[PDB]
Amino acid sequence: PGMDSLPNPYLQSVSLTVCYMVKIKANLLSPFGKNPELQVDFGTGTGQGGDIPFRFWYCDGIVVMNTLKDGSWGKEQKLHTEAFVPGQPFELQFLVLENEYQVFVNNKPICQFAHRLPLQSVKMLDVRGDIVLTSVDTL
Amino acid sequence: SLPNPYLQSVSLTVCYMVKIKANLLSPFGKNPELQVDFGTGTGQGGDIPFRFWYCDGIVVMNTLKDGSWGKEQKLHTEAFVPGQPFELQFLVLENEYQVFVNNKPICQFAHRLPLQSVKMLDVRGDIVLTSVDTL
Repeated sequence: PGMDSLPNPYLQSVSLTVCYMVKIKANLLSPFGKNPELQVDFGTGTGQGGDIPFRFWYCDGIVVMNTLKDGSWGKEQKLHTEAFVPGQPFELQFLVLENEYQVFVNNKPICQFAHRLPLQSVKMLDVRGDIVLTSVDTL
Repeated sequence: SLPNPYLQSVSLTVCYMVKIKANLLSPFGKNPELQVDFGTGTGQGGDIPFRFWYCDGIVVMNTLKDGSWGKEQKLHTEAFVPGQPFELQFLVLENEYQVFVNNKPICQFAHRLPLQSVKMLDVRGDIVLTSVDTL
């Protein structure tokens, strides 16, 4: 049952472009007494409370995306998806384009998020949750 | 530097990136060329779903099917400064290839043959090829 995995939470300094890809490979856990969550932050890395141009949060059939700007969270973009099957390893992709983030799970489009803060201000990628994280790749 | 021509077996998806880094040469008696093939890898003369070609301020993109090239898509660009390192990106999406040079969008190429049929990446030209990466 043993397998190699990355620290959780996982941090990585980044510089995004208009043609930039993050590929996460992970598996949801079965936490004691709660549903597993998954959270990916494209943050400014300016410390606690610093801006988060794009947070991707998933739990129990629900995706919530949002932006933290000047200590304030904005209007949520919220959808239902069946893409994250518990116990099944998944591949989660973020594509950074000039106009939006595009999100894919297992090679299928899930949702898109129009930029609310400049992609150029993202400095820190942050992956965490009730997951076993096996790889995080960026190009 | 890397072999030139450069070959790499590939398997594309609807969210797939090729990043090429290279220095454009200044050959004595010609303008340096650059060529990238997204091909089926079915032997010489096999179909080529997408060829990207650059020389002398001109890009030409086309598809080789059943031994014949289709209607080109041709355009001008100043992005390849001769003598300078460049970075060339192909983004494979469900509907098209997207081309970027030095983090700037250049042109797009709607799929004519299925992206799933591409098996071999070929990169060549009057370049010093320093790296080729895919995700």
